[PDB]
Amino acid sequence: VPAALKRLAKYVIRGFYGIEHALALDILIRNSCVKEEDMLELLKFDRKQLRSVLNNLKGDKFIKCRMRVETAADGKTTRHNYYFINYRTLVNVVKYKLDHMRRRIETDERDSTNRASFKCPVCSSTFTDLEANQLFDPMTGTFRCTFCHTEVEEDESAMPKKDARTLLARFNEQIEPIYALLRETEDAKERPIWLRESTVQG
Amino acid sequence: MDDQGCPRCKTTKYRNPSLKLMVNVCGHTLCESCVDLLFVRGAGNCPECGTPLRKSNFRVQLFEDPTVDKEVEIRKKVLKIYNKREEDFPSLREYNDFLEEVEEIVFNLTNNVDLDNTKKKMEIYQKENKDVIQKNKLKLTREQEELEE
Ligand SMILES: [Zn+2]
Ligand SMILES: [Zn+2]
Ligand SMILES: [Zn+2]
Repeated sequence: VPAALKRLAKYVIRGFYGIEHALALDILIRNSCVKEEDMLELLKFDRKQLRSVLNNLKGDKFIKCRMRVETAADGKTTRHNYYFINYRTLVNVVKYKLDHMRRRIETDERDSTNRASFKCPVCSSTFTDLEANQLFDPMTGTFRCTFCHTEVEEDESAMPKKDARTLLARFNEQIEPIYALLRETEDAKERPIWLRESTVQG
Repeated sequence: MDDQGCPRCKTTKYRNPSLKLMVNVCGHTLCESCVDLLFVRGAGNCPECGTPLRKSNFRVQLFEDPTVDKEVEIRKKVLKIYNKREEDFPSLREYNDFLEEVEEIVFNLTNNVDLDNTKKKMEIYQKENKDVIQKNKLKLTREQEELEE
């Protein structure tokens, strides 16, 4: 197991999940497979506390589980749950997860491009510049709202365009460690007497 | 493909080589994810440099070096001038003499202002547009077709 896989798992779990998930995953990182009862005793978590965490790691399929059965010293049946990290599904799911963020970020960027510019202070409704000919009233010489029969403003449209870019842009700047980690992880038996001599008396 | 990408959207470039970077007069790497924002405000202004663009002025390019992008764009423009053929000069120095200043102009234009460059280009255009540019256009297009063939 390359250290890059271990580091990738540690970075993503610590980056987007609680320390409980990281500590639980660290055990599966330190040892490829560990029993649920062992992880329970090591973490000292409650059953539902650990199981819910494990269910999350199961939800994103970062970990896999197999059941092993054996007979105890007294003869009673025993069934232990062995959990293990699946770097293959982990890297696949994180790539999907990040590709989904990219689609969401692209959607947020496209929204930042489509956001309405004109707006009404009465109903707090923002109108796209396409409506400008409908909003502008020549009797008044200015933009007005049909629902509020009141002035419609436009100059405030710079604020949403600038502000959204600040939040969206920083996403790519901070994800750089995961992207780098991803780029780094894309890869005797003699004849008898009767056959030896003449048995005829002569 | 190997480069990180646009100063903002440096993520799809690693995924596939089908997506290509776009060059602009500002010599800035841009693409749809960033370009869509440039139309909602300013309508053709470089994000970091602020320089305005007369139109979209976007062209497909697959060079990671923005200096080469500019230099090629500049080269392609400057080749319309000073490109008179060798028979025009009897002396060996002349064959590459103007090429020196031309290469200086092309190179310097990648960093310095085009004020003196455009003035010199215009001052020579007033003379070269009469005959040599008319003649070299034919010879250049002819030899270009010979290079294609
Ligand atoms: Zn209104
Ligand atoms: Zn620039
Ligand atoms: Zn950009």
